Amino acid sequence: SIFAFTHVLIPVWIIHYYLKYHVTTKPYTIVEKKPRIFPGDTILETGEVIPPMKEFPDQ
Amino acid sequence: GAHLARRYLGDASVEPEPLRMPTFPPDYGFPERKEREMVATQQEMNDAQLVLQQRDYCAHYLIRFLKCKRDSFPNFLACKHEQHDWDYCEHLDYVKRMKEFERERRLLQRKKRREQREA
Amino acid sequence: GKRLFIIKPSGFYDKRFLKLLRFYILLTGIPVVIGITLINVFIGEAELAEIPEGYVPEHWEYFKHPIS
Amino acid sequence: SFPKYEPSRLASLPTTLDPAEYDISSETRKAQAERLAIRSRLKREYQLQYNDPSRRGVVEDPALIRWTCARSANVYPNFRPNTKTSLLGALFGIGPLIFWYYVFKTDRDRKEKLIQEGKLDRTFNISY
Amino acid sequence: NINENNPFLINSIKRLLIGSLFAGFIISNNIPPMTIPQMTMPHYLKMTALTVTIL
Amino acid sequence: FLPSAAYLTHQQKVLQLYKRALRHLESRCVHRDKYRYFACLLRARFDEHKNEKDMVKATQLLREAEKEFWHGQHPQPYIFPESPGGTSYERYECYKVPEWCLDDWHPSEKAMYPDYFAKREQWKKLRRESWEREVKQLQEETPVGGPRTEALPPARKQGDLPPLWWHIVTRPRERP
Amino acid sequence: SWDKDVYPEPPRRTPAPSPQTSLPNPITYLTKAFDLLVDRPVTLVREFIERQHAKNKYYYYHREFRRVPDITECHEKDVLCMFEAEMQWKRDYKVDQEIVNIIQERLKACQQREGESHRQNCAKELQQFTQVVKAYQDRYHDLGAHYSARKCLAKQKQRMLAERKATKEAA
Amino acid sequence: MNLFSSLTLVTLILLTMPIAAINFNTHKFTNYPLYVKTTISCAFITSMIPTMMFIH
Amino acid sequence: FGFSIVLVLGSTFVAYLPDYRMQEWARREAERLVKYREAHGLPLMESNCFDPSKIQLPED
Amino acid sequence: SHITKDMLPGPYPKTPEERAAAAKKYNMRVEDYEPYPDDGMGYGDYPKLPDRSQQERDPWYDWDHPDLRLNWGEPMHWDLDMYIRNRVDTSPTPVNWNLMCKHLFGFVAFMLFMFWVGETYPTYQPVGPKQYPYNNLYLERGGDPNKEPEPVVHYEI
Amino acid sequence: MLKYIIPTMMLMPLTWLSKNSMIWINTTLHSLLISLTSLLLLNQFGDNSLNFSLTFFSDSLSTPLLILTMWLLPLMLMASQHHLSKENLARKKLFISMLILLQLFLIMTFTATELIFFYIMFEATLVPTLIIITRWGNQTERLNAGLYFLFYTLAGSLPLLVALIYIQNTMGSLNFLILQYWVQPMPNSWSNTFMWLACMMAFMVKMPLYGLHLWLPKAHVEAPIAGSMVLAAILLKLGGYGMMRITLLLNPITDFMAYPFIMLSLWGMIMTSSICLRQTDLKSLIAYSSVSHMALVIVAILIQTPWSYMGATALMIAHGLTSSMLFCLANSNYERVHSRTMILARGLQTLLPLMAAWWLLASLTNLALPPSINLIGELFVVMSTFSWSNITIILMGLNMVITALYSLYMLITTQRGKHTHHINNILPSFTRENALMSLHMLPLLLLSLNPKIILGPLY
Amino acid sequence: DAPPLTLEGIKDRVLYVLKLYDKIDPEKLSVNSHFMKDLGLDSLDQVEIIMAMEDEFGFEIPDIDAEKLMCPQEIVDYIADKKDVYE
Repeated sequence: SIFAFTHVLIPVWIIHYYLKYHVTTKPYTIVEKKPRIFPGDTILETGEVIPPMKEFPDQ
Repeated sequence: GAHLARRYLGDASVEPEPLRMPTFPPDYGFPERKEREMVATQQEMNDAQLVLQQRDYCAHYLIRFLKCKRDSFPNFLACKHEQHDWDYCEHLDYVKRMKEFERERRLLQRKKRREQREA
Repeated sequence: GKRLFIIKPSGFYDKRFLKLLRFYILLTGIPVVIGITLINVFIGEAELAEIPEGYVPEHWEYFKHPIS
Repeated sequence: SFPKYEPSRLASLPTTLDPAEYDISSETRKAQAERLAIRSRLKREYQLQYNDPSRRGVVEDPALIRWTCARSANVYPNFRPNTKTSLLGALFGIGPLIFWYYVFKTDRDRKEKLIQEGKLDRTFNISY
Repeated sequence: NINENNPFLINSIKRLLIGSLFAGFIISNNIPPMTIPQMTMPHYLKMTALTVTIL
Repeated sequence: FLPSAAYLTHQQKVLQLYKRALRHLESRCVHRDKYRYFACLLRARFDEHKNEKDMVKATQLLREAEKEFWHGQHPQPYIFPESPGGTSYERYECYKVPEWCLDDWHPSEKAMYPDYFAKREQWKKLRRESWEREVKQLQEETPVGGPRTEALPPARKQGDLPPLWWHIVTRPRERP
Repeated sequence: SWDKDVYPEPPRRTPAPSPQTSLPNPITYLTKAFDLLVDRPVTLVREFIERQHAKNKYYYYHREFRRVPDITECHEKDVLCMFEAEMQWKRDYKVDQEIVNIIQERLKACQQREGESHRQNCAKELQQFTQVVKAYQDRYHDLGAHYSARKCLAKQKQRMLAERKATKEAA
Repeated sequence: MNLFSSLTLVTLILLTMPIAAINFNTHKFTNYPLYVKTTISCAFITSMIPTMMFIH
Repeated sequence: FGFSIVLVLGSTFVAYLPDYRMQEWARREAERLVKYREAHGLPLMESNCFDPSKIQLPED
Repeated sequence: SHITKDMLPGPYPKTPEERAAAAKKYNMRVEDYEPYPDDGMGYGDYPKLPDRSQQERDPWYDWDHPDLRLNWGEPMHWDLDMYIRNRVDTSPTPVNWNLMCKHLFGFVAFMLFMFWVGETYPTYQPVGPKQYPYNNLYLERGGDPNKEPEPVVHYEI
Repeated sequence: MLKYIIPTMMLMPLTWLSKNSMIWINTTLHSLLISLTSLLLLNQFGDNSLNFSLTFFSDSLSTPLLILTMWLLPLMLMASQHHLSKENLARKKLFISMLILLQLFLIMTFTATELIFFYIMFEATLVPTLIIITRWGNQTERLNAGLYFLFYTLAGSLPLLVALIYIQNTMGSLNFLILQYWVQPMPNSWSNTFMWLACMMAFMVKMPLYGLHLWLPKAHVEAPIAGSMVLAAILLKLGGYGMMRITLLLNPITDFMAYPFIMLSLWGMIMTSSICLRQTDLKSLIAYSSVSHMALVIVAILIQTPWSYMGATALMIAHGLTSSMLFCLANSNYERVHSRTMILARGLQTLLPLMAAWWLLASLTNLALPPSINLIGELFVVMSTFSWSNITIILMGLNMVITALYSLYMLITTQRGKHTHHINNILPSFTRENALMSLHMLPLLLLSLNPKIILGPLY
Repeated sequence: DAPPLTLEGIKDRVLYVLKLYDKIDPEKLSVNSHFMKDLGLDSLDQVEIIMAMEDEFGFEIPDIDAEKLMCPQEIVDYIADKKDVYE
């Protein structure tokens, strides 16, 4: 178990140790492209409901 | 298609050229035929990151398709009803574009050849 | 019984040079990396104060890393 | 039947349709026999000096040394400046240089006039 | 000396015929839609793929 | 272009034409049974006129056959995958290390492989042991002052090995 | 930390999905597994190291400079004024390059955030980019490589003379 | 989400251990094909996850 | 004395050294200045880097 | 060692003995030695060969240098650097060289000519433009937040 | 800076009063210590250079070349045995002391202050190289090679003294700040044309440009390995360094009169890449490679972009290391077979199997490996010259193709395809040669990791 | 790609495809026969034999060794030389 143990636990530990503190003290760094919000939803973090999509007919 | 053989071999007068289509002015055989509801909620179309040339007609069906695909992701083969419905809507849009083409084609042929073959 | 004898140019000189190279980098490869590890795990890098009221420093005390 | 395979300065001429080999005379037989004699003597001397286990160095081709000292040092003698050599040299030394010289003049004059009017793409052309 | 009873080769060929049978559909179907699926053809314009293969 | 003569000869030249035409007919014809048919038709077509005692008519027809072969050959003939031209062409040259080396080692590895190196030492002792006399005696005696060939006669007279045998016998194995 | 005044971030937007599945949920189990396999022990070792850094603390400052007189206020040649003037100008050139780097980094961050519709709430930063870089293009660009400060002032006089002739033909 | 960046950078860094390991080895590996095959397979199984996260 | 005291010591000496031609200092200087000119109204990087009161021109 | 007589001073005159000496030293026949001639391009009095020489020379002779095509005494034509296999293949062609360049130039000009015919004669499928909704999809084109709204609408057709 | 100068003086009587088999270890060890001592130099910051006295100053154009000098000395010193190690002890002492005097005037030259001092230490760099290449050139035309060397470099670099004296006694002293801070843009009379052509043509002769590039190849094929490495790396990048120092004045008229030198350098780069494709005598290939890269440097100097200057000095350091290494591998091949030719020793992937790796790495770093320093150089030069003119990228790319081709042919001629199986005297690879390869190619890849050192004054 | 080959097996295979060739009598098939001398078949049939060897065994034998085999013993010796038929 020691083989895959070291090969998939040691580099992930060191890279995630590299990807908190150095990666946030370099300020403009890893940036996400925003999750596509859809009108029948609410924001998970702050919390307010997006009014859903409008009139459906002529289908 | 066969229309292309006719457009190249026959008279180039009666043929509307694509991507330089609008020649005859509007409200001609139209009048009072415009509602253009377009209920796609253009600000929500902006907020939800949709592709250019997907900012078009039948947008809200694409909105619902993306909504169900986000809601049931490990359901790999779930959203096919809304898929087919959105396909049907933009097939109807292709029908509309075809009919607009042939309406201007009939207008140009019939009007120009009526005028230049009786006047 | 079954196997022939392969011909080889030489192996001894090449294996000797590679072991000498890795060993004589290893002789101060390990102590240097353990030194830089103990430096940034014991003594600290620095923090980020400002210049106080009329206390002029030396030419040092302007740098993050302590060995710098 | 066949349009006779005209050769070229790239296309080799294979041994079949020479047609000079099928014009056999005593000249060709005698010359090929003496050519075998020359290759025989050369490979004989080579195989003589080739097999000594007492030897350590290389077999030292004089033809390799000869070709190198021809192509390196003995190019300059002999020489006479001939109209063939001088005209070919003045074409291969001055011609392309004066040509791309003129095109750098033309392109720079166009660019200098275009920026003298100031209608260039230096809206943001910072990394000059 | 034709031998193919090799575990590595049968494993690798097996796995790539699985990749040539299912994985095209799997990779293709759950793509995020970024382009316009055309799908609106006449007769003898969509049929021409199978027509070319059979001819 | 050979050790044993200067020109080849007429008969072997016609024979080379036969072998190349047979090879190109292999290349032209798949399925092998109609190939056997065409090969026998070729065998009869060359056995039309064997009995022509005229020489100049024979070489005229030979040059006509060369024209017909050259217009009718194949562009990519089936060459063998060990010949030059083919696929192999010293394919396994990666381990064709020449045998004058393998002695410039450290004697640790010679202590590892003792008996092969003892037998190689007695090979070299045979080489120097039977080096000078019979070899260079037959080289400066049995040819003429112009030797005028490439092959050598064997040392058949009394004793040791036929001369100049080291780089001919002791060569690599072509498939290590 | 880093100053978020000079490094602006737009406020967060995060939707709330809720399946409507019965596979269910491989990645939820997998993100909890990643959290409990990496996020705890690395943070425990980091807490050990943060206590070790909290043993004793250095400090470094930001380097501060004064203001020189001018290059426009020195004498004819008199090097021991112009040396100071031109070194102050060279430091202005360095900090100006870093300003342009900052604006360009902001623009790339806007591009990666705002998705495929580029032209919504990035056009303002594009406009301030074209502002500052048209300024820098007309200010420091065409001077070659053997500058000290004198070629920059020659460019400055030449450009404002061009504006003077421009308003001369205008009015 | 630092999970995504961590998994992608370890799919990078798994293809640095074999070459650096046998540069640092100076020994004969007899299961070195096995070792290259298993590090590529583990790289596949670490790169299979974040794509699923991506379309998810 | 050619690798083990040369190569790794040079690796330490050029792996970190001070702000060679003022890197980190220039970063923090530009950050302070953009903070100033965004919290003080006027636009960042005014063109015409010399004060036009402090200039004279040869007249027409 | 080496004597200056083993280099190549001057050309072919005088006509019996210098040809004789070149054939003695270069290991060749008297009449087979054929210089360039003395053209003024330097060149010494080095020999001349039939120039192709490297996809010639059937390797079943088994001479010494198996890929350099030496024989330790052949005069080695002046352009031997260009000749070796992996540099230039001077094989005898299957058809010609003029016929090949005729058909290749004609085929390439033929394909580009049909391309130009295509460039002036397009195909398409007979349908008007994609009717973009809001002022040809305004605010998501080049800019204009309030500068120039350029009005256009669509009609239900 | 005298802390660098005076130990190199005191390193000379070491070799005098050190005995047999004891000069060697002392010279090598102590020159490596001095290499540490100048690795300590790198202090350069902010506003200007470092003034190491009224007498010396160190730019960032000067620091990497000085580090290159004091690092290339001991590599050269271990490189230069086995061709005189069997010879006499007094001649050996004379050789090593000559190289130390050579290094001393090189440091004098690179850290010069007044351009008169720069010129005196320029030809002080010249004079030991002559005696070295003529006394151990080891071929029959080392005579003619050294004679062309001295006459070209003096006769080209003669009126540069007159122009420096003129600029001295018409516009004051010659320190780089007062050479700077005061120099007016000089107008276009024909006198200014001659003064510009005097300075620039002297350094054209030095680099070489293509018009006098036959200076080089005799003096590289007919020089020993120490003189070869010295000549190529330190002398040619010293010429480029001197050009970068002097070109601050006479900048307005150089747009008028610089047009033929750009053309001669570009078409000469093309023709030189063509001529180093077909030659025998492997040693000469590196020489014409050097002529090609220095033509690229000359284009880079006579265009005046900060991009061009950074790329110019990066190309300087990169080709200095690459050509010096590849000369050392050519010396390895010539110690293997006493040939100097090219087509003779083929094979050699089997025999010396790790020699393959160093030839491959040398041809990669000549090949412009994409994080190497050589591609940094050629890339910024091509960027700046496409900013100069939009059509000059074609000759640069044809140069790139032919550069890759001759580097690959140089690789696979000697060390690929079939051993000639009649050599039977090559030995397995010494520890010395692989040590020298490792001393070349580790700092190059380290500077490829973090190149914020080696870019120019306009970093 | 490694069949263990030997002198006896390839000797029997050469003799086998010589015997399979029909118009020579298998009663008078000695290893020390000659393809022109004692069996009287022509040289053209000997080249047919040559192509039979090269199609069974898959390697060229050249024109310089087309004249001068003429007997199965030297064919077996030449193939044992060319393939180096030993353990």
